[PDB]
Amino acid sequence: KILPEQPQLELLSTSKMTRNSWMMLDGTKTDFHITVRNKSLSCAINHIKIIPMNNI
Amino acid sequence: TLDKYSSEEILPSFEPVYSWSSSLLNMRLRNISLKSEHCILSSLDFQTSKASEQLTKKFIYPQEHNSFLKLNFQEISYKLIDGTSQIELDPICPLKVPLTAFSYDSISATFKLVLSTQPHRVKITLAYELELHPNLKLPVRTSWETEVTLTSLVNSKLSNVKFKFINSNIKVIKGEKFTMRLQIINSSSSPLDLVVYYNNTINPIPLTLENQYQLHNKYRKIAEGIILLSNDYKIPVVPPRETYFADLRFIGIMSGYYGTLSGLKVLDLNTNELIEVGNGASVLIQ
Repeated sequence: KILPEQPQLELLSTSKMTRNSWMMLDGTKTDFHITVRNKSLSCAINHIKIIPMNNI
Repeated sequence: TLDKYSSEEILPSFEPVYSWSSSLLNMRLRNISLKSEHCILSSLDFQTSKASEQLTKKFIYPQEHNSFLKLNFQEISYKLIDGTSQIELDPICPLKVPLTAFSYDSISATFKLVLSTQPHRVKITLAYELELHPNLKLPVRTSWETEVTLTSLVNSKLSNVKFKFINSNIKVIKGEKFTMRLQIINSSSSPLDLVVYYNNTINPIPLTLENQYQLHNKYRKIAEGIILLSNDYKIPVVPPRETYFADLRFIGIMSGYYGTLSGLKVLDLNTNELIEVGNGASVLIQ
């Protein structure tokens, strides 16, 4: 079976991070930016879904 | 077949049926990496070669004392290719694509693309034409493919800890106290008691007089330029597989550019390490 061409994401870097590590003061709320690119050259995506799921 | 062929041949007469016995736009890529912003800068540069120089006074305008070409470009295309796919890539600053060019000219287009072990494949296309005589033009579509081929994060020797300033580049007016958040990553085996301190003492010099005084001026500016308002700080604990922020506070007194500031060095009180953690700072005080 043969499927069409698919894209890929690369995870360039997060703004205020060092290899995905951070400290939180247990009550303060922060934010930062996640940067990705579709490295494929032929066709683009049309559906993104983000579902965070922590250790707990 | 043989039967179908020999069954309609013409037998010889008078015999039994059967018997038993017996190039003027030389171009180059000099791409270069930039680990600071995590990109690679590919810059093509094409110029009129010496072939055009020697061809000017042969057929183009032999009788004129000094002639020149009229190379007009209609397309300078830089394309990223992988297999059958291809996509155009735009330059950093604008490039007027209907550009003219004469003899002894050189043009560069700089292209920024993102950077391990996956070399890129690029194509350059130059569609142009030399205008000889008022309205006679000869088109050219030369093109060729090739491959894009060719500090702030400070690590600790004889250990696995890691150091990084959250804002390694800061600018502020002289005399105003500023703050730097030094992140520590520890994952080796156990916690530490590393202590950070800035020494405002002129390092003794070891060279001609010019180099000697240059070195002394550098060391003096390092010593008595910046002061750390939390000297001999005790970073409390850095438990294993965890991170911590050392909130350092400074204030500048001598205007200058303290790129990769020395003096700020952190001492580990487990093996007497003297790692130069301060190399990941680019303070600029006016």
